[PDB]
Amino acid sequence: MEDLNVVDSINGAGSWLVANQALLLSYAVNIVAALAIIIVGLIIARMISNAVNRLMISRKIDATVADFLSALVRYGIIAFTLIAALGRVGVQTASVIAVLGAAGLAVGLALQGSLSNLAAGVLLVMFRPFRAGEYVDLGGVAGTVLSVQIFSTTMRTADGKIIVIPNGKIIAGNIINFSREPVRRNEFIIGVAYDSDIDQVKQILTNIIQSEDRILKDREMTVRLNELGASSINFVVRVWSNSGDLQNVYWDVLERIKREFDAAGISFPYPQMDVNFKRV
Amino acid sequence: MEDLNVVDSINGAGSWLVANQALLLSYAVNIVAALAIIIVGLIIARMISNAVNRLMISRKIDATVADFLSALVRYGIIAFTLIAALGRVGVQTASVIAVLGAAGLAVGLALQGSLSNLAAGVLLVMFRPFRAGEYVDLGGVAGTVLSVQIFSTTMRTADGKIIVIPNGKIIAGNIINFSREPVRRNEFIIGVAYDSDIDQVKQILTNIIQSEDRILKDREMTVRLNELGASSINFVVRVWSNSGDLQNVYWDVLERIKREFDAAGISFPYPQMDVNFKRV
Amino acid sequence: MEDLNVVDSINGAGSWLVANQALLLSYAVNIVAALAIIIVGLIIARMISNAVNRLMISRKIDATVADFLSALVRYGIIAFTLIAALGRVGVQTASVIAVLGAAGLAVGLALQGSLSNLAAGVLLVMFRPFRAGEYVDLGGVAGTVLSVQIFSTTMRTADGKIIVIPNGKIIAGNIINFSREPVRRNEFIIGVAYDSDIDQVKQILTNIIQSEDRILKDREMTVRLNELGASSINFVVRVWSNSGDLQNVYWDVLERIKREFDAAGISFPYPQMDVNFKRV
Amino acid sequence: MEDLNVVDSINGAGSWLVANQALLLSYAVNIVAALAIIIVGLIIARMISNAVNRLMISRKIDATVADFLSALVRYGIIAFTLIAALGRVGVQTASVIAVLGAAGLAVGLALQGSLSNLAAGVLLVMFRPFRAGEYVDLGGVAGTVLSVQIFSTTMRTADGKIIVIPNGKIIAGNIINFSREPVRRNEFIIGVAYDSDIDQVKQILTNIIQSEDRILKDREMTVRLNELGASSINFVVRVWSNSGDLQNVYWDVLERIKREFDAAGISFPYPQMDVNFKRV
Amino acid sequence: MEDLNVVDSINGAGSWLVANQALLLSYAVNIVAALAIIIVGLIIARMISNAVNRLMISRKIDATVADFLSALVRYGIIAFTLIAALGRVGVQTASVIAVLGAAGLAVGLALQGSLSNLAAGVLLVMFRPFRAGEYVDLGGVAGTVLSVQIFSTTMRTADGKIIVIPNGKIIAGNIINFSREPVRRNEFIIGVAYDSDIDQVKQILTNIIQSEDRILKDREMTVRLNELGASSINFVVRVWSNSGDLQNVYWDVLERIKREFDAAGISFPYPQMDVNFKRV
Amino acid sequence: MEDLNVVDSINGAGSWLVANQALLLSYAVNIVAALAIIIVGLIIARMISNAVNRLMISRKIDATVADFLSALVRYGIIAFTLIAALGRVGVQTASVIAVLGAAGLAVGLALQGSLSNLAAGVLLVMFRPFRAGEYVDLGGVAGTVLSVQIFSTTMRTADGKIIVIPNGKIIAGNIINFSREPVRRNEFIIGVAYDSDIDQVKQILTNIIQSEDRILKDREMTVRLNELGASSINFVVRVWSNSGDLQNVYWDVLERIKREFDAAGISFPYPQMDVNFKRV
Amino acid sequence: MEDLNVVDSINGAGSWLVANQALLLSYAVNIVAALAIIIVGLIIARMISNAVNRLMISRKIDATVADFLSALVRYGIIAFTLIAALGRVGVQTASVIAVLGAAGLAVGLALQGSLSNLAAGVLLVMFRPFRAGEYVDLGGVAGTVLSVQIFSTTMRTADGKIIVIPNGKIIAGNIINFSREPVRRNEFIIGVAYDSDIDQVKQILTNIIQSEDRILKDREMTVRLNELGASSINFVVRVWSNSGDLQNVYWDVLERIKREFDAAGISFPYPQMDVNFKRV
Repeated sequence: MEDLNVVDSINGAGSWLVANQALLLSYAVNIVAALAIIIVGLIIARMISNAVNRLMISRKIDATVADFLSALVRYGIIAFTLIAALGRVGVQTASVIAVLGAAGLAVGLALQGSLSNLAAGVLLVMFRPFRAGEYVDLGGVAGTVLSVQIFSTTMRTADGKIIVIPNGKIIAGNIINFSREPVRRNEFIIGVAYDSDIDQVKQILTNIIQSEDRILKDREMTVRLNELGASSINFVVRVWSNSGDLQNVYWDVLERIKREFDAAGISFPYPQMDVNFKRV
Repeated sequence: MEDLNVVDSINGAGSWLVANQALLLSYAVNIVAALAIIIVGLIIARMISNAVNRLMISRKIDATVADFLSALVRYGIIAFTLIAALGRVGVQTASVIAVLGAAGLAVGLALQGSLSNLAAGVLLVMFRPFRAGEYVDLGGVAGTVLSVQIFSTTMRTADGKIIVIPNGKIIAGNIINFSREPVRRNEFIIGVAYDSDIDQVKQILTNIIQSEDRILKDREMTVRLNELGASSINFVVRVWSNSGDLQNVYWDVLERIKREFDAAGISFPYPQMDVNFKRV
Repeated sequence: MEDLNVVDSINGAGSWLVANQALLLSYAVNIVAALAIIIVGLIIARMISNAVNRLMISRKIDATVADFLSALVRYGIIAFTLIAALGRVGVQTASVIAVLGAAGLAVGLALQGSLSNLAAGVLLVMFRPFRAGEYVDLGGVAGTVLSVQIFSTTMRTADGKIIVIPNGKIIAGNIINFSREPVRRNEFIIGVAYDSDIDQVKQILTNIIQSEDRILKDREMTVRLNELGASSINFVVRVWSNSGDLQNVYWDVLERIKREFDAAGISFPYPQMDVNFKRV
Repeated sequence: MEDLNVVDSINGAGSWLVANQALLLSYAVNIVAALAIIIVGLIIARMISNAVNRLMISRKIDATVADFLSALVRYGIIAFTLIAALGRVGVQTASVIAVLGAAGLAVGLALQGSLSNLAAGVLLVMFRPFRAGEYVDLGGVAGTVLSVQIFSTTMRTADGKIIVIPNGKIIAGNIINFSREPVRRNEFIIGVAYDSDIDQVKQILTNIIQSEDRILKDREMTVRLNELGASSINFVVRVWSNSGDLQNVYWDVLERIKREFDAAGISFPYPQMDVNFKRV
Repeated sequence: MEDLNVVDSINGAGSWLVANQALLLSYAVNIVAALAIIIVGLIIARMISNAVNRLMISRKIDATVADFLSALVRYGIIAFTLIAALGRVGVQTASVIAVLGAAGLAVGLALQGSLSNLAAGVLLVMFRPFRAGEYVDLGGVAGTVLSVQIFSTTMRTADGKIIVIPNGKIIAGNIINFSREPVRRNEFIIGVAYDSDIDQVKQILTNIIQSEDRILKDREMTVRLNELGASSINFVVRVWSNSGDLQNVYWDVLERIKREFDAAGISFPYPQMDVNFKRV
Repeated sequence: MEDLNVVDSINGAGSWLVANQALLLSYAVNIVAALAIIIVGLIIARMISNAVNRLMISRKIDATVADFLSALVRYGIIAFTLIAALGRVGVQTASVIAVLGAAGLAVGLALQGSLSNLAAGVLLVMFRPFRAGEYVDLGGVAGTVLSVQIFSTTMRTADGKIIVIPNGKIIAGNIINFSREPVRRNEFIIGVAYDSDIDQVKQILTNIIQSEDRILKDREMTVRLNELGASSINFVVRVWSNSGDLQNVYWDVLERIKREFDAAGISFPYPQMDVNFKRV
Repeated sequence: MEDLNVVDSINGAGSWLVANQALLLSYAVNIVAALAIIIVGLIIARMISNAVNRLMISRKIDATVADFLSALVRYGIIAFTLIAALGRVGVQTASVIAVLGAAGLAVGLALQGSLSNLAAGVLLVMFRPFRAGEYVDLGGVAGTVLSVQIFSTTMRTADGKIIVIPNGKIIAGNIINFSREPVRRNEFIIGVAYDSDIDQVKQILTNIIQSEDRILKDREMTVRLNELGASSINFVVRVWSNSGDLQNVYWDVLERIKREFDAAGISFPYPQMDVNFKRV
């Protein structure tokens, strides 16, 4: 062979070229493939890193982070190409794979919580437990909805204050809808002197509630002496009425009661402390 | 060989074609297989991405998310095909596998909590601890059930307000059924002047409870002086009666008591503060 | 060879059939094995998906979920067969393996909590800390046991209300048994005027407890002035008696005491507020 | 060759038997080895599944769970044998490995908490912070030990009520030993009229504590006016004495004090509310 | 061959050189490649470890940690090169890979929480729920924003005190914006003698609110007797007005009220305790 | 060949021995190596399982757990040897590896918490924030140190009660050292009649603190009227003094004050409730 | 061949040496390489285990743990060498790798929390939110900084007590700086008789604040009647002034006020309880 007398000495006279052509050429094929892969990945990364910016800038963005992210991802893709080259030549990169995988796991964990809100949003969207037009509470947070979307929900307070809350939080909690039900019960409590007649007061109260229309006479209308306290005996009342008027009626009756009790001669006592007196 | 004098020079005269036909053809078989795999996966992904939409739109859906998800999954399947190609040509994609696996782990973690509710629902369904017709409490949340399903349960409040709660939450908590048991005990407490006779009051109370039918005379009927306070000595009473009438009887007895005590001459005192008086 | 002049042209005249028969046949063996595996797995999955239903329907089930689960698992098994085929032809499915493994991890995490209750149940069963016939508390939840099983335990309340609680929860908590011990101590507190004689009261109390049989005279019977308050001086008492009668005796003594104190001339004072008086 | 003219046609006349005997026989060796492995594993699993029962039934067990577990583990071992067979023939089972590994991870997580108690038990055993004969508190749970073992510890309450608590819980908490120390301090508080002489009271108290033997005169004996309140001025006292008698002495001194103060003419006042009076 | 008679004895006369040239040379190629890789990685690490410092020192830094980190990362890169060498010679380093991967996982977990704040910052930035110029509360922390960035946010307190809070914390919480809404409601409560006329007071209050301009007459203006207390009957009032003036008006009205009530003859009573008097 | 006419028939006359000697012998080498590995591992495990006991029994141990652990680890090592054998013959044990790895992960998780205390101990040891001779608090747990070691720390209470707390717990918490600082401030509060002269009292207090030596006149000595209270006006005082005498001086001054105030004619009032009186 | 007639019988006459020289020599090369690796690793571990001690002892250390750690790490490195040997001979050690990796994961988890403090320290160092010279609070822990470093931070209390807190804890919390801002607002509250003139008091207060210089007349100076209270009507005041003098001025004004009010004839009332009197 011309291999090892022109470009090399006659090393053992053991001409390797024709004997091991495939072997010696395997390295070369590996090498060429590698470098080609490299350059193509490079140009691709450049193009794409600018292209994503091209597409995103139309949408709402910030420039600094846009640039930072595009450049960083570009660099990472590059790294990918590199490891592939190393693998082709026959180097052990499993360690590199391991470390980068650990990094991916760590970042996934870091963002997990945020991601959960995404999940929550999707879920509630398909389920539609409540809608923006509706008025509800999400647990300690009452007020009307304004909008609901990607990661957070937007609702207004009775005072008007706007509040925002993440989706992941709310789904975990319990939920209450008032809009979905038209009618609701109402409750009242009263306290009076022990002497006073329970029957008189009872029928009085009755006459009042009779007087009202908005009440649901169909539905029950309970009036009892609930329980006994230390200062006053305490009555309870129950009614049903449409959600819309619930508050108003709630106020109205109370005024009525006050007027009617004084007319009746009844009284609501003050805290009563009894004493025994001795001089010393 | 005709290999390296027509399409190539006489490179070492070492005709490789017949010598390494299998070797040189291995690349080609890899290549063709790869590209074929690619295109088939592509058309499949297209078809399926539209087909899932076809099937789902019949069901309740939102268009934006439907499109988003279908397109995204389509793209992902595509990616799968790509990596397979790279593998056939003989590139090291283990890093890619690692990163995508980390991503899958992260997303699974993010949605884990939601998924738990699914599990809870299935479990309770087969176990059937409670049923929609029944009235129960799930811990701080009393009211009647309305429905129970995929991830959440629906029940009504005594006031009527509708509430919803995730399944995963409830299973963790303790559970209480009232429907399942027909009868329940009841309790009462009373407070009186120290002077008053305990025997008189005792037999009085007794006579009352005797008077009632709904009480379970079979079952015990305890009446004791529970303990002594700072203002009044305090009695306790116990009874049993069917769940349905429990509340009513509870009210009835109290009225009786009030009437009977005044007849007896007994009195419930007010808070009593004793004093010693000196002028200065 | 007849290979490449009948079914093919004379491509390099390099007849491959006899030269590479094993090689060219390897693909075929792979292929046939694959498809065979496929079909067998398919029929198996069909049979088994119906068979599990056959077996389970005898037991308590719901039809919708039964069908859903059987079909889903059927489909999954199918998928298994598919990947095996792909592997035989020589495709890289490690990515698929990775993603499905991530999914399995996620679901395991989701159900982990529920599973913990299983573990708890098994544990308590072999340990037998308490038994259904017995009466205990599990921390804030007192009442008698009714039954204990797979994931949850069932006990009754003193009021009769039935309650259910998951096994995983209880094992974590502390546990208290009353049935296992026959006898228990009891405690009492008293408050009196500062003027009153401690020795008189002491011997009185003593005489009372002497009067009782159910008390364990063998065991200690402590009677001290525990400590001094702002309104009265406060005594304490201790006794021992069998669990069964514990409550009754507890009540009995108190009645005795009241009677005996008035006979003694002692008194339990009311809250005493001293004053100094000046006119302005 | 006799291969492909007797049992087969003259397919390409390319007699494969002698040419590829090793190759064609490799399949067979794989196959035979596989099936043999299968059957042996089967019989082994049967024997062992019954053998474990044989051994365990001697110990405390429940039959249902014993059977369930033995059968389940038997089945699992079987599955192992199966996958090995599949591997020998040359099928890709890595997916199966992955899923079963995910399952193992999930179950380990589920039982982790329980297992922690095991760890705790071992630890405390070698460390021996406290012993069964001793009396201690583990944080909110005071009472004497009864026994300590595998996963839980057993102690008695002062009232006698038996309580059980898991080992994992306690090790986490703080721990307090009374037995290990023979002597302890004691504290007292007092409140008196502002007018009264502090020196008189001081020396009085002193004389008392002098009177006692059980007190450790060697150790300090502090007596100060701790601080000033709104109703009275408040004294503090400190002493040391052996654990055993600690309670008794604590009571004794108090009686002494009461007697001695009345003799002294001192008094403990009641809550004093001053007033200004005007008529309207 | 000249192999084993010059440099070695005639070991079995089985000249290995020409027979196994490729085999024996494989080791050598491995070896040379390895060492070359080593040295290049070394020089690279040196250069880069200094280069990063060169670049970072321009930015705000601390020298000690800068040096520490640069040196440590340098060393780690070195380690990478080493394992690659070991792999080429044909040693099993999978254990090393495993341990270092476990370490990476641990560190990722340790820093996860901090990293979460990064995520939060990015998210809020693109979402822009609130802006620095605006005044808001983040839950228990009210005050005006100053700046928001990488991991933390900076806002000022009403008192002026500067406060800082991590981003990860806030995103989790609920959020409230006042700037975004121009107008808000306001509330008031009042308490008066039971005797006093509700109509008189009502119209008075009305006249006041009429008097004000800043109030939104368009919007509702509620005036009711909210509920009844133990000492005074209690009124409520509601209004709407721009955020900017909200506080001022809130104060103004109150002054008005005080003046007007005394003019009216109304009075706000003090806590009223009723008594019954007996001498003993 | 003599292979298949003596010990076998003339199967295809295709004598395999000389043709495939290496192949057929590979199995044998695998087999012999395997069994040898087995037996050696066995004897090793026996020896070592007894040897560890030999070494440990000298140290403090319990016999039951010693035996249990030694036997269990012995068995596990055995298992290792087994899997290696299976691997040599050419069986797929990756599943076994997976399951045992899952088990190791689970146990590591279970013991993690305990292990954390180890870490804490090491850390504090090198850091030496506090030392046994010193007196400190670790958050809600004040008292003097006794000893600190492997997993827990030991300190004494002021009352003398011994307490133990795990290391992992404390490091998490905040830490407070009193020994490390020689001097500390002190605070006092007072309340008096509004009429009384602030200047007189001020100079009085001043004269007192002047009277004391132990006070650090160098350091500030603040005396102000902190705030005006409800029943009385309230003064504050500040001083500095060595830790050792801090308590004593704190008491001393108070006595002084009491004496001096009565001399001054000042008084500390009682809670003052004003009234308005009307007969009905 | 001389192989199997001198050192062995004529086994099948199938001389293996020259036929399979490479094969039979492969074992040997594996073996020699292995043992060499072993011994070198051993000597290295010895040297290094002593060398680390040599280097560390200069720094602050404890001997027992130093020795323990050095020996343990030495042993572990040894183990590494061992597994490599086993791998070369061709044994399956993947199980060993798995278990040791699980152990590494467990230990990383155990120390994770501690490590987090490291991260926190680094972060705060580069960010420099606060500096040692400055005075701040970290949430419930106010006092001046002393030093900040590796894992913990050191600050002094107003009382002087030294406190230490881990870095990981603080970063999580919210942070407050007083040093960074020069000026701060101040607040005051007052309560007076309802009769008293608001205008008089208002202008009085005004005159006072006018009197002061340190106040920022530029900045607002609010004086309103905040709200009407129960026993008294309650005023509020606001001011701004430099941090340094904030406390002093805060005290000064109060003294002024007291003096000026008595001069004005105003009074701060005591709690006023009204009564109604009847004899029985």
